Amino acid sequence: QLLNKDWIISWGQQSIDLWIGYDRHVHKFIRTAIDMDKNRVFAQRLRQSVQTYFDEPWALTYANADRLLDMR
Amino acid sequence: RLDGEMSEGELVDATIGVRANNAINRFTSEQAEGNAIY
Amino acid sequence: VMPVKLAQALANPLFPALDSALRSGRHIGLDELDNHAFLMDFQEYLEEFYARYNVELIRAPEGFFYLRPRSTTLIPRSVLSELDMMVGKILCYLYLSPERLANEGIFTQQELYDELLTLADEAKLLKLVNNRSTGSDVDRQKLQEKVRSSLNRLRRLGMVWFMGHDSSKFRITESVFRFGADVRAGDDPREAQRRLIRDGEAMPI
Amino acid sequence: EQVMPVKLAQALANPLFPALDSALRSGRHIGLDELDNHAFLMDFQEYLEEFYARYNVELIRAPEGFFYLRPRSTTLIPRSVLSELDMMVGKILCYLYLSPERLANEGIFTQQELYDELLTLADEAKLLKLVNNRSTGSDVDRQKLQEKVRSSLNRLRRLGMVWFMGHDSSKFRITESVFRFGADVRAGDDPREAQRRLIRDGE
Amino acid sequence: DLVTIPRDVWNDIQGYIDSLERENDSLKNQLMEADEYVAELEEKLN
Amino acid sequence: RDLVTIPRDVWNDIQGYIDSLERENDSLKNQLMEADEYVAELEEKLN
Repeated sequence: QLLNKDWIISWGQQSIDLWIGYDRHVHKFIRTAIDMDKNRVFAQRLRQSVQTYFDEPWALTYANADRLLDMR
Repeated sequence: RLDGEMSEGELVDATIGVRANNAINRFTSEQAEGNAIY
Repeated sequence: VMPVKLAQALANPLFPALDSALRSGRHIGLDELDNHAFLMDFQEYLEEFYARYNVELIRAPEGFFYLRPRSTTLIPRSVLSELDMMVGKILCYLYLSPERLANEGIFTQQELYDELLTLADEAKLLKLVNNRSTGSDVDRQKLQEKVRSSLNRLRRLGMVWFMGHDSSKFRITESVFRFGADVRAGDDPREAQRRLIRDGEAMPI
Repeated sequence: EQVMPVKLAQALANPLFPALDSALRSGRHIGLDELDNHAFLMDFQEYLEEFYARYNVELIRAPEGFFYLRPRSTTLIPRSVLSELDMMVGKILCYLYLSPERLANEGIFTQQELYDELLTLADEAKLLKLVNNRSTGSDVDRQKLQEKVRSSLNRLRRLGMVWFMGHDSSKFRITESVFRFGADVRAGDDPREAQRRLIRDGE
Repeated sequence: DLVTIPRDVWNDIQGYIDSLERENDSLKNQLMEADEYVAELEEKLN
Repeated sequence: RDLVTIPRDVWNDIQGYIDSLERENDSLKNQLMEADEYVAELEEKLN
């Protein structure tokens, strides 16, 4: 929520690994997202674009080499 | 069980899927069956 | 004859898998440590080689790689229907959802479907699904299946890694950032869309 | 490892290679007509046989001089199989190429002759099943059959067995690459008898 | 004779296999119902 | 990180399997589209 505001023995070991993974994930997320849209404009603009998308459809491109033909 | 940690699959054995999830409604663990530990 | 580093890289046993994968559209994220490292070491020469095929090699700022054919390409190109683009945009959003962090990046298709119906004009998806449908349960289920088909098509391209033995969950990779190129710039989406067309990113429909 | 044989690099450096590669991976039966492509393949055959092996694909030269790519069950390049009616059209094209009249016609045939050949030497019931499983055996079915035969002929032209002549699609010429559909009848008997036997057996 | 794969790749392959199988099974019924609709329309027209 | 060790004779199976599923799915897509065109033509005939 803070980000939203502004832009027996074995159990311990497993919980520690889970927490480490959690921290890794939060670090990954901060790096990938907050630097890009430090001002939150990107997400709002995306919301609105999806909402009004149908007014002008469009589609992007990706290379698709023809598959190899073969017989039985 | 000796493991001491249960996975989501064991729970669902205990619209079947959707009703089960609604009944359930937690620690994520991608390496565990179903990627969930409760 | 051939640059030394290009020749050395081409002989690398890892090359054929990439060469066949990329020309089928696959985007390469950060996850594939070995493949991504190989591309990092030999970006310049690989770019020079493919440029002889009359196709371009692009490394967007996010850190992924993808192949973009030009007008005179020697390998065909293709596009994807409206529903797939809608699903791609929704996936792009979920990546950014601040409330998501509790989920570590794993998701479920139930959330994907439920969220989608909060934005799109209910009929305006129904018409693409079935003209006669006006909120019936059967046509809602039909759309539920169509979204799964679109998601499989999307995964083949490399936008999401499946997880576990149950298909009802998946993971998102950073290559989805491509769907935001429309809103990348602060100018009017329309002129930006035409600029994207001119750059060859997307063709109008 | 041995990074690169000199001849392999010299071959990959030839400016015409990229088009040949993209076409080959599409399965096109590159033949003699493309004198340039044939010469280039002749110069550097063995080494291209070596390289493509990494893809788990065999670059095979048929006895009659043409070249094509035959992959194995573990291909690293996607492969797709064409429909049966395409195979029937291929076999029929194989038969015509042997007609003595080819020399008189220089190999020029029009789609009408091929359509008549298929209709007369093919079972009507099987074809009617092919065109539409709900087909009523009426004319509209035969018209759509002609349309799809035209489409399959176009696909085969993409494979490169046949050539379109001039700027009218009504005229086309056959090349020696058609034997890929007749190699199964390499026996020394009459080609007509062998093809008729195979078609009767459903092969 | 033995191939080693990262856990993630194998997991992805298995998940994709199951997803594709489910999609194919669903589409079979979809085609069946479409053809039944065509048959019913044809029968009612006559 | 963790790895999985498998023999070739087993590995090749899934690679064949997924490809067969994909091809069958595409063929079914095409046939469904054809059936859709037929039903649309019938519908416009009725009305």
